[PDB]
Amino acid sequence: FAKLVRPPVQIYGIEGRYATALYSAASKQNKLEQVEKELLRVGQILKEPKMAASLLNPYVKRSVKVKSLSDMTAKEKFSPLTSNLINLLAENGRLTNTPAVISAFSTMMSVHRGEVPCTVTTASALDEATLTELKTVLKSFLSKGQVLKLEVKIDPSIMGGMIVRIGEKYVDMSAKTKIQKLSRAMRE
Amino acid sequence: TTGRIVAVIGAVVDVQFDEGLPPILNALEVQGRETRLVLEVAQHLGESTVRTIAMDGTEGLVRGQKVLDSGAPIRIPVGPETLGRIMNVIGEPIDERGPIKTKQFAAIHAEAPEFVEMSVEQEILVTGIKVVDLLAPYAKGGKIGLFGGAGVGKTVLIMELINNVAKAHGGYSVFAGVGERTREGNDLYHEMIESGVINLKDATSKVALVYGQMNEPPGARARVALTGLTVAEYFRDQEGQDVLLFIDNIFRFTQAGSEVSALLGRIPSAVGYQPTLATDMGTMQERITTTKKGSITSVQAIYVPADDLTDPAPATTFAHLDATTVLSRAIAELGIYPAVDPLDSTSRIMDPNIVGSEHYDVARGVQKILQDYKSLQDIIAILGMDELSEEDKLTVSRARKIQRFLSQPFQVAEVFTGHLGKLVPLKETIKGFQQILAGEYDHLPEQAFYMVGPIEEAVAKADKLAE
Amino acid sequence: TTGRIVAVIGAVVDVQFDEGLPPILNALEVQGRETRLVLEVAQHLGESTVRTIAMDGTEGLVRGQKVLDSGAPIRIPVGPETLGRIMNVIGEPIDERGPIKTKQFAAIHAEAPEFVEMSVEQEILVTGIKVVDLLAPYAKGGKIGLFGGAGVGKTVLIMELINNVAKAHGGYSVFAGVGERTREGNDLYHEMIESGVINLKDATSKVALVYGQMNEPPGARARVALTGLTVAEYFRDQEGQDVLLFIDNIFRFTQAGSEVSALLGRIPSAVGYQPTLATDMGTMQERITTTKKGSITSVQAIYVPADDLT
Amino acid sequence: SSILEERILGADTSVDLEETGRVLSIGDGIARVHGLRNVQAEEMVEFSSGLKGMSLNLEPDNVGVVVFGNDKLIKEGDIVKRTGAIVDVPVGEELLGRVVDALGNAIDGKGPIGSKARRRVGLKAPGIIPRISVREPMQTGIKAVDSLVPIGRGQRELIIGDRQTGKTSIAIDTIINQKRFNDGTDEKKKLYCIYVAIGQKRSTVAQLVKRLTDADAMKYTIVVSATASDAAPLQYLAPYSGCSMGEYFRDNGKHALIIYDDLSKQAVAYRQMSLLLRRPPGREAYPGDVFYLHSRLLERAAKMNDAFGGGSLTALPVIETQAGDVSAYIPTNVISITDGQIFLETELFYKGIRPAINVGLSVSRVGSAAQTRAMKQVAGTMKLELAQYREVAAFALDAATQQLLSRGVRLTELLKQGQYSPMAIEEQVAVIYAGVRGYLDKLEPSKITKFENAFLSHVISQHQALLGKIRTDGKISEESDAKLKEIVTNFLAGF
Amino acid sequence: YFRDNGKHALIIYDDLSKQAVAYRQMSLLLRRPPGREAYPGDVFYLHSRLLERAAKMNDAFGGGSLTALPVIETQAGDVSAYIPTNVISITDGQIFLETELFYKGIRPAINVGLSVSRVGSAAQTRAM
Amino acid sequence: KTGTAEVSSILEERILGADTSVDLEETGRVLSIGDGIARVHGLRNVQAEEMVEFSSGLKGMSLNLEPDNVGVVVFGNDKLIKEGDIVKRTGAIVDVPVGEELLGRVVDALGNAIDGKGPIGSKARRR
Amino acid sequence: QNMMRQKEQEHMINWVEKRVVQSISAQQEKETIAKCIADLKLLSKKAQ
Amino acid sequence: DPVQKLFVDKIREYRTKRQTSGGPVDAGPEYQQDLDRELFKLKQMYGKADMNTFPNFTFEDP
Ligand SMILES: Nc1ncnc2c1ncn2[C@@H]1O[C@H](COP(=O)(O)OP(=O)(O)OP(=O)(O)O)[C@@H](O)[C@H]1O
Ligand SMILES: Nc1ncnc2c1ncn2[C@@H]1O[C@H](COP(=O)(O)OP(=O)(O)O)[C@@H](O)[C@H]1O
Ligand SMILES: Nc1ncnc2c1ncn2[C@@H]1O[C@H](COP(=O)(O)OP(=O)(O)O)[C@@H](O)[C@H]1O
Ligand SMILES: [Mg+2]
Ligand SMILES: [Mg+2]
Repeated sequence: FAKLVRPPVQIYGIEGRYATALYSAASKQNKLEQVEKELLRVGQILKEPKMAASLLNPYVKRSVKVKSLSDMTAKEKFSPLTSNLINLLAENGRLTNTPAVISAFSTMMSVHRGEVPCTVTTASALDEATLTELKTVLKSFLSKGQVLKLEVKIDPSIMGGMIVRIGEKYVDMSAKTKIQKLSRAMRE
Repeated sequence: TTGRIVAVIGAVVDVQFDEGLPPILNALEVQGRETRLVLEVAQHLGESTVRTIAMDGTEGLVRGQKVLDSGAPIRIPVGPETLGRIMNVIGEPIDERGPIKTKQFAAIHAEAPEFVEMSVEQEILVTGIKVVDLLAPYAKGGKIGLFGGAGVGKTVLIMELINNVAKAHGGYSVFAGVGERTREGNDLYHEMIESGVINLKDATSKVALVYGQMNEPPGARARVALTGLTVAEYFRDQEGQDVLLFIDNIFRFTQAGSEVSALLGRIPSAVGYQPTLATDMGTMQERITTTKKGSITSVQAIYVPADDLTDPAPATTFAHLDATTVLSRAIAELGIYPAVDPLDSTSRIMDPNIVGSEHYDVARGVQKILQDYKSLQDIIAILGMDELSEEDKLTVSRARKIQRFLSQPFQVAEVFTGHLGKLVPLKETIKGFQQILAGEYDHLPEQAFYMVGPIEEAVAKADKLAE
Repeated sequence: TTGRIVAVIGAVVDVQFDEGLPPILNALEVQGRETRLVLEVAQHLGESTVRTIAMDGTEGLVRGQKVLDSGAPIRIPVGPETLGRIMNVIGEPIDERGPIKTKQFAAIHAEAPEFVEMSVEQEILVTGIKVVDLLAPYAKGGKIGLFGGAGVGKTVLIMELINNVAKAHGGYSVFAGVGERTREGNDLYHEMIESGVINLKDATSKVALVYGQMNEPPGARARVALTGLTVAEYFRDQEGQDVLLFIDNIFRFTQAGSEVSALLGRIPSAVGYQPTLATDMGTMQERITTTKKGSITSVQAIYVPADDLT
Repeated sequence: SSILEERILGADTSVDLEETGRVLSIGDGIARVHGLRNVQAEEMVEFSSGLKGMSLNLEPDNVGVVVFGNDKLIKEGDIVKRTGAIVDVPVGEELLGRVVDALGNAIDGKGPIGSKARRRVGLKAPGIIPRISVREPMQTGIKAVDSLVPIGRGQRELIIGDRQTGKTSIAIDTIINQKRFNDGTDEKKKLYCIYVAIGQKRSTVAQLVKRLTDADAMKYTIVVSATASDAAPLQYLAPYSGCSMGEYFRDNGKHALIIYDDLSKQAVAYRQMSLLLRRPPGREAYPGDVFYLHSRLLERAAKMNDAFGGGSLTALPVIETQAGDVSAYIPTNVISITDGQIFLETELFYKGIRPAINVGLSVSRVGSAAQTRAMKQVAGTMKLELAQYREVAAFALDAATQQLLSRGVRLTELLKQGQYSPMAIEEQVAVIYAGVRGYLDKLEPSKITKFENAFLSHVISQHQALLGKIRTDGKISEESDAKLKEIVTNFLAGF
Repeated sequence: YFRDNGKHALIIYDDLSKQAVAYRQMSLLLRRPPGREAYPGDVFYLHSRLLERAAKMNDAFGGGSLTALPVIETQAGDVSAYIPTNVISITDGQIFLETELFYKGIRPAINVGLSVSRVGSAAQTRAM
Repeated sequence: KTGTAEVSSILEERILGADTSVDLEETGRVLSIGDGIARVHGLRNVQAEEMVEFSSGLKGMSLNLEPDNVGVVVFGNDKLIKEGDIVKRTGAIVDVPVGEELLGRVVDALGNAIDGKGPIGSKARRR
Repeated sequence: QNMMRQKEQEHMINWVEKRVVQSISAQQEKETIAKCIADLKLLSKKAQ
Repeated sequence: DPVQKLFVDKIREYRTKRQTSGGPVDAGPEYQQDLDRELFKLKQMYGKADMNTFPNFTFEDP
């Protein structure tokens, strides 16, 4: 068999398996950016109410699905890779979970260019000065080449402090956890 | 090559390679361990992924470690430098006396001898055990099986065989203890050291030892048998010398193979056993053969789970042995030892043209009378012996005398019994049983025969009891 | 929070929450039923779905019905006003005699008293019956098998034990009729009313009856024993007294557990019983003990299948 | 009060950067955790609710984590933090006298465990070189066990029998009897007992701890209780925790004794775990693994040689057989792992013959080795005489036959014993001596028990010098034999 | 319908083992977890929620009644099978019909040792 | 419902329009060998119970004809087959030689002499 | 004595947790965020 | 050491507890009933003797 180039991040399931196939296809020929473009365009196309309702009915011959998808991919002049991928999904019958596929690819593309995701959870909003200094410190965690991709979030369950997630690493400075730790340690 | 671990379930590790995969049965080294953990390939899942069985504890394996292909299957040191040493499955020495400095290694997954190499000569092997010699005469150069439940005599019997046969032997010997007590292996080691069979300061050792004892993960237990087969195959071929190969307990081979066959994603066979039970056993037992280049005498102790002889494991192994010896708990509960069941033990050299006519006739008369008594037992157990004809009473008396006379005291059971161990020559056995069948001893009591050597001792004990 | 019934397979209902799932063993109330159907959570399938076992018939459940998460395991009234009142697993009164008025509510999924709370001296409950108290004495906080089927005096013996314990110790009694024939349950109720252990007028009943009928889905017959233990645990802890707890039958408890486990799709154990037979029995039997506040003495009618004690 | 405020201070609150995963699905006691990329196999992860779990399966996309508690305290979406250490338990002498649960969390009150060292429950048994033959005797204080089926230090006996035949009682008497050694001067005879309670009623263990405390026997005992209510992955783990707490002593030159009670209720917890993992059931629904489970656990009861400290770890697994079927699956799995066995008949027990050892089937495959020489002298004769008595007891003529019957009945009456009444070795020697040499053949069998009692009272009162002579010189010399003979004759005279 | 209108009914299911077989077929084809003898987990609920409708209403509800006489076939007199025991633990008696007695003249072959009626003589006319 | 041949190594060939270069009618590639059974992708024209020949001289018998792969059974030890090996048809239902030449020969299950006396000189073959 | 001590202890801790959950609304958020940000800086310094 | 807000918070709240403990604070009747029952079981296990009465047995002879 061929030596498909391993994507940076590994995804699993049918979604991630089609996504790995597509990433290895595009990486050869170095067509990642344009392939992602056509993927995020089919993302909008397939949401069309007519196509969305037509592709979920199982009582239309699969050949009808493939013909319609070939039409809609020839109209947009998609790269041969994306047209082949969509025809493949129609043949195999997995297009019902296309949004999981393309989404996975997006993830598999972010990890390529270093968009190491993060997440911050607080009990209230954050002043832009505080948020900016937070971004500056979080940038120190990463490596060279990587760039932070922050995502603020708000929850009331945690009272004070906040919770920070940096890819895998995770630090819980909430007041909830501190209160629980104090109560357990003192009780025990 | 260099792959990376992608899953670790029990003793089954799925590894992924980006360059060429290693062919099935290869060995792989998990780089980055405090010891040597060898993973033996077994499947090719697809996606340049292989599924391997670990030959050591897989605790501490992180998804994503590096695994380095060896290029050849597990290769163990073989030669005259393994005599007196101890080896684990992957062939490392575990006796703390330095490396096994041989010239030549052997892969443990060789192929069975071809049909155009099998030898056919059959010759009786005399062991000094009355029942074995009389009813199931062992054949020199053929497989032998000791079928037993738990706690019936398989190991005391295989130790008696070790002593009798090996100590009076000229050729080499290999003891492959697979899946059995560790303290027993230590006691055997320190018992052969004191017998001079193993020499720690010379080159006059006669016995190699390989151990996969029961503390080892399923991966190791399923392959130590192959290591023993290899160490013995070498002495058979590259020396042209007679070898003795004792294995205890061979059932652990198949049991371990089934413990690590649910994880390989196979549909379980009859009793949870692997679907490949018969073929896995065959590819192993078909290398333990006497051929035209050498002669291996194999003595294998087969556990019989939950005392079920129709279990798939013993039921399958019955077809690979020349002579079987079914030790039964029913007899052992009567105190008779060795507990051999006379009417289940068989041999392929119970031929009047091989063992002569007097031997064959005596053995068959013993079996006929024991079978008659067994048939009577159903009535005897209810209507007592007071409801049998006179010929039947006489038959029962002879049958009980013979059942007792088959019992013998072993040398290795002195510490248990205290009685002195006896070797009964074959002629003495035939003579004694011929006399008991003729009726020369209808006046003695049964107990005069319990745990005695030749019939002279039986007469002496009867005299002692009469006073 | 409200989820939506996504699947309904026999007595197993799969609900889909959207904000936050309910921890396992919680009780969910299906909205839209004339009666009150309670689903007990059993698994967290993922994708915010939870598989649950129904306490009543799941006929008529649409795929989309709203299901309100109660917020705690099945909770029942455990006052001293239960005495003389029949109630079913979910706590409703099944004697059509008016609501059970109590100021206390107890969740039926508790845990065994910790090691420190255990009492160490082994006492002897005095039942007042000569043969029982001489040859086979009963122990406080101990389990007592009761063999013998019908026609031998099982019900009369149960009533006598109830009376004697309530009279010579001041401790009430609970009767958890797991897998109870409706005919036999009604007969027992009327025998008790006649014999005075239950009294419908003067509020001096000595028995709290709990009935898990034989026509209820397995998910209900497997939990009624826990409702009985909940009431009796109240009488032990919050009222500090010895209690009697009759369980007729105890085999039907294990059988109900077996059917529930099969429904959920678990590999049956040795002889078709659930894999969790040992711990299913342990969690229940281990709450019948003599702690430092009181004791529950359980008399468990036992049926031996196929006359096989193994 | 302010002590509580101090309790507040000194609590570790420093936050750390730690890997984490998110639970996907919890049910059947196995959680599926997503993430945990750098998690080792058999690692100990910790859920957000304070629970602990063992990382069992490392599948490519998730991690199967067996929860060591009630899986009702685990949601979906919870957070799982890897603690970066294979499943560990605390070990040391700080545990002696403490009732720790399967993970070393004291369920005793009495403050926390002040342990400073941790072992891995999943260690490996000693190889073939470290071990040395069993040499020293383990004194059970039970006449039948100490005389007929002795035990050594490093041996792993089995106690097998039905419901309520006195297995726990033998275990407890063995634990209690070690009190005398654990007070003497030499550390070479001190035994540090351990007792693992698996799948047992919690009240039973509470009363057992109370009894052990009455007999002052908790100064050295550790009770590791994974009782009936505790989740299956705790009953499966408790034996390994106990075996580690014992391996600590064994590897630090001391002597330990571990009593798993029962091992038939660990294999049931393991069967639950497996069947809930969907593994293919085998014979009796047990997984094929159910052997390796016990073999790996009981292969650690070793006896290290002097070049490895010289410690030892005796093991006394307790198996329970339905209807006394010794040929069931688990009983034979364990009968082929151990170095002996003590069969406790349920009909001898119902005859009042307690303890109910079935001396016909009981055996100890180190036996005469590691037995006090005095007991050997006295008890070899008893073994032969009991053998002869059993050979003939199938009907109840001549002088020798009736003599065998009478002597055997006397010896059977002599071997009975009472609960929580262990006897020093010299006392057993004296009693069995008075029994076998023939100074009881005239006394009625029914009185043999009473005699015994009275005799002990006399011997322990007047002739403590002789018993000290026997104990010090572990052998009955000729002069000692004569003194014992005259003592027995004189005492019997007063009847 | 007759029970709830002051009338008395008597329903005879013949057999209730074949309803169980039909239900088992339905389940195994719907792919529900098999269980013992391949019977789903509801072969008790199935029969219990059927046989529990044989009642005797009190006068406030009409006084009607509904008896039931489920018929079960046992293979080789094996009454410890799954369905036979399920339906034996639900009902108020049983009338065993052994064939050994059938062929030696005793017809109806009602084995009167094993037969029982937990209701008993409470439902017998004073003369009988 | 994940197809066997829905691996990435195959979907990639499909995606980048390269499947046309290889023959997927009278030839296939071993997706997964293990325990003596090969799954083969290709061989769209292989008959049921037809014999096929691996790229190492080993033969097999295509038993399962599933929609996307073929379950082949190896008449030998699969130690030599590797993922990606080329399986090529033989064209004929599995058949064995016959005749009077076999008389007195210890032939193998497939008709190959294993007595070492030389090849079987048979003429006709029977399914 | 022992019973009273322990019971008062648990009651005290319940009252104290009531007090802390009440006072958690107190405005210290800014200094809290500052100190935790500094702590993040320390963690990152140790990360490399 | 004081920088951690939670430590100082607990410290000050407990200080307030100590000063308010001029008498025990926030008993609540539940407190009294619990005292009643637990003391009742305690004395019942022990006996009906006084709080602090030094008694005697007033021995006798056979
Ligand atoms: N040596 C003895 N002498 C007299 N009675 C004994 C003796 N040993 C045990 N018993 C009695 O047997 C009863 C139960 O024994 P024990 O609990 O030790 O058996 P067991 O096998 O541990 O029971 P289980 O295993 O079911 O807990 C006890 O009440 C005890 O009094
Ligand atoms: N020949 C014999 N004489 C006396 N006793 C024996 C004899 N063979 C076995 N036994 C007894 O039976 C037990 C069985 O042990 P062993 O045979 O070593 O293990 P296995 O279960 O593998 O057969 C021994 O410990 C011994 O007490
Ligand atoms: N102590 C007793 N005195 C008089 N009759 C008794 C006694 N015990 C049992 N019986 C009789 O035995 C019969 C058994 O019925 P009962 O025990 O009430 O139901 P079940 O047989 O279902 O337990 C009763 O009708 C009763 O008349
Ligand atoms: Mg053995
Ligand atoms: Mg016990």
